[PDB]
Amino acid sequence: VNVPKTRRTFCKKCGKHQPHKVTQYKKGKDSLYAQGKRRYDRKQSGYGGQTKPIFRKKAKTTKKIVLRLECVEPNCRSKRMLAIKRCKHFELGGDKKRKGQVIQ
Amino acid sequence: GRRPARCYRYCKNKPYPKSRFCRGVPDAKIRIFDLGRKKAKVDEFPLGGHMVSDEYEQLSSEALEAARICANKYMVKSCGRDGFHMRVRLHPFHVIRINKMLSCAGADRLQTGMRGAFGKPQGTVARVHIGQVIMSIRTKLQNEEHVIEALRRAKFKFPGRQKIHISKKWGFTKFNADEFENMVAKKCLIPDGCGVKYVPNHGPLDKWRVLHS
Amino acid sequence: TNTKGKRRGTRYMFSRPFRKHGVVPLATYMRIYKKGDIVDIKGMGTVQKGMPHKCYHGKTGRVYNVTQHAVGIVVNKQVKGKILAKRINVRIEHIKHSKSRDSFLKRVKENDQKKKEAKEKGTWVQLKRQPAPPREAHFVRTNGKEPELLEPIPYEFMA
Amino acid sequence: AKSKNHTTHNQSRKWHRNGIKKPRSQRYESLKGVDPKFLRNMRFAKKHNKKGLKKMQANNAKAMSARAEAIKALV
RNA sequence: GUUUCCGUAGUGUAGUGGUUAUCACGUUCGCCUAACACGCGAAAGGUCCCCGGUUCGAAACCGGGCGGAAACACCA
RNA sequence: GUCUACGGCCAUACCACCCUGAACGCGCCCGAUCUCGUCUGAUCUCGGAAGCUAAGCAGGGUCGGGCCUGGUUAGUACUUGGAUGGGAGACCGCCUGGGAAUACCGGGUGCUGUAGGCUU
RNA sequence: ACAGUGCCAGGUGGGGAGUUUGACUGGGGCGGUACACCUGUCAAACGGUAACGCAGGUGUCCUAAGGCGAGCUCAGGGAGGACAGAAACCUCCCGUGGAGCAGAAGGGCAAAAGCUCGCUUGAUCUUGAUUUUCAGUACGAAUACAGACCGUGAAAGCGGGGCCUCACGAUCCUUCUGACCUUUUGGGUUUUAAGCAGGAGGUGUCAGAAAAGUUACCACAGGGAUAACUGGCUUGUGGCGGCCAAGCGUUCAUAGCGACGUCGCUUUUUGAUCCUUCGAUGUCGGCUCUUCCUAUCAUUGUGAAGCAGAAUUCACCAAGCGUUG
RNA sequence: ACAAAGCAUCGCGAAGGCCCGCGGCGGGUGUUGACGCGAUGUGAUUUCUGCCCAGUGCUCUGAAUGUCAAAGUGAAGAAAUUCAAUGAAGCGCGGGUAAACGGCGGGAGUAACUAUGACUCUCUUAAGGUAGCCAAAUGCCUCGUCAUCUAAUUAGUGACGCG
RNA sequence: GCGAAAGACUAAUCGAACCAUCUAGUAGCUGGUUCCCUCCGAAGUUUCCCUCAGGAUAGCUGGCGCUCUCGCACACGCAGUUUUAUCCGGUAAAGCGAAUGAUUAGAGGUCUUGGGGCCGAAACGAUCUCAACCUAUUCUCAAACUUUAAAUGGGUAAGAAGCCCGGCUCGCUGGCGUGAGCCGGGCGUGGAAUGGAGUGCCUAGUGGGCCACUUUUGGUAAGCAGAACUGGCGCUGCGGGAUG
Ligand SMILES: [Mg+2]
Ligand SMILES: [Mg+2]
Ligand SMILES: [Mg+2]
Ligand SMILES: [Mg+2]
Ligand SMILES: [Mg+2]
Ligand SMILES: [Mg+2]
Ligand SMILES: [Mg+2]
Ligand SMILES: [Mg+2]
Ligand SMILES: [Mg+2]
Ligand SMILES: [Mg+2]
Ligand SMILES: [Mg+2]
Ligand SMILES: [Mg+2]
Ligand SMILES: [Mg+2]
Ligand SMILES: [Mg+2]
Ligand SMILES: [Mg+2]
Ligand SMILES: [Mg+2]
Ligand SMILES: [Mg+2]
Ligand SMILES: [Mg+2]
Ligand SMILES: [Mg+2]
Ligand SMILES: [Mg+2]
Ligand SMILES: [Mg+2]
Ligand SMILES: [Mg+2]
Ligand SMILES: [Mg+2]
Ligand SMILES: [Mg+2]
Ligand SMILES: [Mg+2]
Ligand SMILES: [Mg+2]
Ligand SMILES: [Mg+2]
Ligand SMILES: [Mg+2]
Ligand SMILES: [Mg+2]
Ligand SMILES: [Mg+2]
Ligand SMILES: [Zn+2]
Repeated sequence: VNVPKTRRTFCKKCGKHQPHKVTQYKKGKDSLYAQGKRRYDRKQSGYGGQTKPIFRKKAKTTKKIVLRLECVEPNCRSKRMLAIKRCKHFELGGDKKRKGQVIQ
Repeated sequence: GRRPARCYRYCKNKPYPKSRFCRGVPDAKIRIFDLGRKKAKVDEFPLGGHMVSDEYEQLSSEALEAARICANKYMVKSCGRDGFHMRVRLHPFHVIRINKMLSCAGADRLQTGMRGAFGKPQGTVARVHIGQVIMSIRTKLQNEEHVIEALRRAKFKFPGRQKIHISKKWGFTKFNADEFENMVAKKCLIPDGCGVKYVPNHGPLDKWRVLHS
Repeated sequence: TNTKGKRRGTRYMFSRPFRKHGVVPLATYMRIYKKGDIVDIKGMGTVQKGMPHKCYHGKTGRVYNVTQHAVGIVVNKQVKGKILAKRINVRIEHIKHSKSRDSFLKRVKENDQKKKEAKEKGTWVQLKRQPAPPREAHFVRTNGKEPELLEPIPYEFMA
Repeated sequence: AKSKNHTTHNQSRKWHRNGIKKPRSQRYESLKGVDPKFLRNMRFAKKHNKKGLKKMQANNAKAMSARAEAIKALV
């Protein structure tokens, strides 16, 4: 699919729609002093073998794209997440497709 | 070739018409469900001799072939080549199936026994109800005996049981023979090659204006 | 095993009957529904929003809600024994006034009326319905004919 | 190791033995399910009823003494 | 029977993602040769197996088939 | 009788063709100053009122197609229960109840809701 | 001043260990996915219904391929009209729906839901109720309402994605966002961490195991719920036999034969099946020895022949005694 | 069958190869020293040992700009820290090796009977089965075809060979 | 460990001894499970399962109960009933001269057009012919068709919680009213037949089933495979069905 870069819609904090700036989300770098990890490390340390799970059995070939909206008007800037159906090909502001035109 | 008619004698299944849903049907054995002088007229050819089933059964396409042919052979003799019409009235048409022969080599090792039991197209057959016509013939009123026996021989290519009957209609119409000469002479009925048009006191008057003109 | 999809086997239910394919006659959403009124569900293709579903196509229930273009409606649905009085939210288009009740109401209006009258007499009137009695001794008459003789007619084989 | 793949056999017998109870329906069924803007309202109707009881009581006694007079004027 | 693989110039074989088709060989015409070879210049040649579908459009993407090929058919 | 405006049920209303329009409207019509809309005032918008029922519409006509009823086919086909009925079997017979559809014959051809005209 | 031993780290390590090595599944193993869904049917007219029953789809794509709103009319045909021909372009007429409506079908659709353009974010934020799968539990998908904030439209409404039915997913884990939120603890401030509430990473075995083989060297629980013999039923195939009859037989149907068809037996062929047996009925052939059947190869007595003889085939009673090295 | 003698590779100059052990400055070969020790392969004699380093191994004073921990050093910070550069062996690259594991292929036309084909086309590949040998203890089709031995031979032997 | 190598042998033991202990090892799997009588009395059905020899929860069962009615001349309710209203329904049949899909035949048509003829240089010229189309027709069909369209079937309804008067409240809705909610009064057997009704805990076995009429899917057919519906047996004898 495609989506545009701007997007007038509801800014939670304002109580109003406003122009947001759309940009897709990427995962954070993974923390290391997060409880889960701290515990996954040092259960899995010491003379023991691998403890917790890991797939070797994926299935689907595509993730739900997530837009990371954020409010244009300053002092809001309150970013909000807006998940979208799956697509194996995703763009931001990539033309408007046209109608009635010659297909060269 | 094919199992003996026995095994596909009886209608068990719902009609399988050759369609989108089954395909790869071998073309029906029979092809001509009328022969003789199909260029006849109604007015010169007055004897709707009939062959009628007495049993709810299936008839193979290949039986119909034989059934026809052996009636073309006896009529011809009898009447001559010009002196009849024969019509078969069961074009085989629900499709019959065959599990694919349980094929194996020598002693064998695996057939899978029953999986994907569903067969393939083998051939074609007619549905036939009781009191329903299979073949009909017309000749001259003269030549009744020579219809009778022609259908009589055809019964023997042909399972179950079935009566030979002579109709009360002008040959191949639905119009009761005691009655044409009248109904034509006044034009309730107008000649139309083999058949005949019933013309009623219905349509626009200029349609009539053409007749009685 | 079959597919559970909400609109299986509806090919030929929800299908609009004949020569009615098109504009839904407006009357059918300008008659008033109100809670207590008994209503027959009857699914419809044209409009798909607020459809019922097949397991109650052709049932009746009383109305318990009225929203802007739909009617909340309580219907009994049988389910391996225990019947469940259960509530659905069907758009008006798929609904009618069942005339089921409407023999009674006309029977009530008559009985209260026939009881208030014939009270100033004090004569006891037959208020209850009563099933079709055995047809009473009547006579018949032929006048100047004997009756006509039937014979069963001889079989000849038609074809 | 093949087997049966359904049936709905004796069954009628069962979900029927104990009965099939057409659900015992009380008067005064729950208003849960109804559009909130009904209830939002009919609770302001229900709450401010007593405001308007003075009318109600006097206006009752008017009809009661007028119908004590209607039944006594019959007598 | 079931699972794969192909089919494109006269032949052997490339090729693309959906606009376009090649090579080598063969062959037709000149040249060179006394004459053939070889060499040098010009040339023409298929529904891209038969189909129905999708699509702007299909040789190429589906579905069916037809011809040629390969691979399994293990405990008794 | 009839029309217009808005309508209900949506062919007894459709379609095909034939006949006649008194008044009011309903229409056809005439033009682009503005509003508005086009390649084109061809359609929409607007300002009109010089003509005529040419058509719609309305009103009527057709052994007219269609639709809508009736009949017939037919107590046929099919079927609930029923039997230690027949039949090698397909299937068929009866008993107790229910009971269709075509061809083929008939009749009909839209009813009215509110508001307002005209025939004063 | 390294060799060397102490101890971390990374490599390498069937040398050695522990472990695993799906289910469905006409036995199973190799064939598929009937493992989650969705069309038409089966499916016996309220709903529901199987098999590896059929006939098919899905794991999709869309910045619009939605929401309004406007605007028009679709496939096909005819008649016309330069070059222009079964097809470019135009114009009239017909055109209930034959197009079209991202897809399988299925249902739905017309001064629409078909087509064209303007304006946009109702694919937005938020409680609750219900339907569907049902235990009437989840998920998914849907239906009705309500509260915000908005697009569109003269406006009524309409619109919380994509005319309806599939098109996606727990716990634990990870990330991003949200509130002058709570904890971070003997107080306080800052980091940091944990909560709370929303979103994403993902389990394709679709209510969610982090997992290769082989064993004829094999073992134990079991199993006639699972096969390989025997037996039953069945008879497709096999064998044997009828009828009708077009032909051959110089001629002539039927001495002898006999097509296209069609009706049967038979269990000496192979299949299906899985009824009996897995606290296991000795599993192939050969020898020897009995007895029975006839489905008559000989011989006795007969009827046939296209039988002159001779020789030969067809058939009947017939299983009396024969069938060898 | 194993071994066997014979042929063949391969590591090793003792701070070693191979090897044991739980551990020591532990032990066997080793009262040894390459004509020895350890590790394999084939299997007397005679004749021979064809091509292939494209895979996986093995290996090689080989670059290691490929990466790569601990520690180590660089920085911000207030610290947990956080962020820099650098970088071993093995890992990535390049050579050698088949008496290492192993491998060693399809297509037309063309000769004066027919056929067959010395000849000449394509293509692929890492080479592409060479000397022999073969219905062998290796051949599905399989009572391969011919010869011989038998009265008679799926039996045996002798040839043939797209095996 | 040891093997000139054959998984040989390690004291009747070897794909790797014997002895004791952990040790009641674990087992969805075989077998058994011990006195009488009385009463009621199944399931092999539901969804999830690393689920198919087992579990999870649907059922059905018992027990335990309770709330009441009144058979104490003075009952409501319920229901594998049946009527009367009323909806719902797309199967058998039918039709296909109603749509779609197949398909026979003739009359008819240069419809179109053709491709061959034959008579024509050639000519809708004559006459043939075959293609395709279509104008009236006719044969025969469809599970993934349907104009029609049954039988059998499924909802409701057949009143006291019901009618009928009066009056109040509202923040919803609207020119007013609706609409909903309340208070107050007025008014009784509302088709047949049957039988006392209601509701709350615990909870075992079971969750391999099989057979018959009729319907029906695989299969050719089966004592074959799989559904419906009902009926059995299991689970339960007896007269009969010689036997079963
Ligand atoms: Mg460690
Ligand atoms: Mg104008
Ligand atoms: Mg006019
Ligand atoms: Mg006029
Ligand atoms: Mg008419
Ligand atoms: Mg009985
Ligand atoms: Mg191991
Ligand atoms: Mg299994
Ligand atoms: Mg049903
Ligand atoms: Mg519109
Ligand atoms: Mg809202
Ligand atoms: Mg749309
Ligand atoms: Mg602390
Ligand atoms: Mg402190
Ligand atoms: Mg072995
Ligand atoms: Mg068994
Ligand atoms: Mg058993
Ligand atoms: Mg057997
Ligand atoms: Mg002859
Ligand atoms: Mg024994
Ligand atoms: Mg005999
Ligand atoms: Mg070697
Ligand atoms: Mg070599
Ligand atoms: Mg190498
Ligand atoms: Mg060689
Ligand atoms: Mg030899
Ligand atoms: Mg011998
Ligand atoms: Mg061994
Ligand atoms: Mg149906
Ligand atoms: Mg069974
Ligand atoms: Zn804001």
